[PDB]
Amino acid sequence: DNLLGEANSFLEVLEQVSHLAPLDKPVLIIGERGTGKELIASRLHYLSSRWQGPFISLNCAALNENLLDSELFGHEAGAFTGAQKRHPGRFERADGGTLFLDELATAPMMVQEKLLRVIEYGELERVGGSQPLQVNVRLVCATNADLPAMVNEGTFRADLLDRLAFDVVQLPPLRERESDIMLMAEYFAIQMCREIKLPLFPGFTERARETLLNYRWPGNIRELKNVVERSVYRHGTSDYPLDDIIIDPFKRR
DNA sequence: AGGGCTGATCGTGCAAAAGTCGTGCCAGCCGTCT
Ligand SMILES: Nc1ncnc2c1ncn2[C@@H]1O[C@H](COP(=O)(O)OP(=O)(O)O)[C@@H](O)[C@H]1O
Ligand SMILES: [Mg+2]
Repeated sequence: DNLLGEANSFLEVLEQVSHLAPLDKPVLIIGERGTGKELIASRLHYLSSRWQGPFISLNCAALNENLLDSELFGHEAGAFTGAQKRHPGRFERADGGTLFLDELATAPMMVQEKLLRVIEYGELERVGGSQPLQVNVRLVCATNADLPAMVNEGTFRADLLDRLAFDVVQLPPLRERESDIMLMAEYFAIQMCREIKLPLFPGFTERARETLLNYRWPGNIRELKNVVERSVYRHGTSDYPLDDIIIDPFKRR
């Protein structure tokens, strides 16, 4: 329920991912719009020997301070003013374990070439402490597929990405998943009802279930969660079965 | 019974005002030649 039940093909892929988890090889990952490819990564990291090691996942390419790539390894403060440099860094935080990337999609072509070169050769040096790169323990990249690079060539510098052919993982649509979708929805509903402290599950008309099934699920299980939330809030009661399920909060009446 | 406040610990720069040096150069004088 709170874990990744996953479809049958998704189950086989999950087995493959849990296996590749011990493989600390650098990776680039792809999940759907609202599939949630992160939880499988956490399950793998637990399955990886890097489970004990730190697994700092990239913070969506956040742009705090001017260190930027030197945010990967920087200094804290001059001794005369403040505190010691104390060797704190971003590329260093994921120490002894996994290292996950996020919001890799948003980048332009220049930083794309930079990342490609870092893959080719990586060094970490900071005014404050730091430690040698070229380790990148259990490295894995994610969220790049949200914005494709060089799809028709051009865009970001993904020619090297074509050259850099470390293994990748696709993402089938939720509509194409054909898993226990109603079961996952029920699990989410029960979790919400507990969170909502609801009297009980009011129920759902199987006709309502089939009607809600008439949807592309563009946000995948995230779309499922949002639609369930809207449908339940519309129900707002535990009395009678939900003959209504939320198509879209954007509408009129 | 409730608040405050405390300080364990927090080091290799450089700038501020100020001077001092570079450099010349103007006033006087006496050796001189007038
Ligand atoms: N098979 C699954 N097992 C557990 N949780 C899931 C599953 N599929 C989707 N989810 C949920 O969907 C949400 C998607 O969130 P997010 O990670 O932003 O999606 P994406 O990775 O597509 O951006 C996650 O919070 C996750 O809890
Ligand atoms: Mg996401």
